[PDB]
Amino acid sequence: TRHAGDFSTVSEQDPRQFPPQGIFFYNKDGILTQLTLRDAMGTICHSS
Amino acid sequence: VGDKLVFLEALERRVYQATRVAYPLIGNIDITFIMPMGVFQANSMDRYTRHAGDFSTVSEQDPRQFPPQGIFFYNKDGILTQLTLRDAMGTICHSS
Repeated sequence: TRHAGDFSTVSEQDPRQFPPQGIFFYNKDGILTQLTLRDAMGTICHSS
Repeated sequence: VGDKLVFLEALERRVYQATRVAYPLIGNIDITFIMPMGVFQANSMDRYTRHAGDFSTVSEQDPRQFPPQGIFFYNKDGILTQLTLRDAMGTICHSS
């Protein structure tokens, strides 16, 4: 991290060390969207 | 204006003057507002803070982790107002 108290949290374990699962980006009009791993269940869960 | 030659009128003294009728072009506009009151983001990754000593307190328990109850917003003239959960006692406590 780049500073000492960057994103502090009351929790004993900071939930920012675990590997991420989703991605966030902007929509066509500027709305927040999300693409988790669950959205890939149509490609990897095939008989192919 | 642009590529035209148009008249410009501000008729207030020739007409609607010293009469009992109001002048048009003074219409109104209705706008609605929406504010959430007691939402609580049930997520460990969203309940964070942007710095180390953001809002320090002498108490042993920071009274900012508990779910809030009211909302704050400005008045028409800039006064602070508050809409607590108690203000909703007239809609949820009905026989409906």
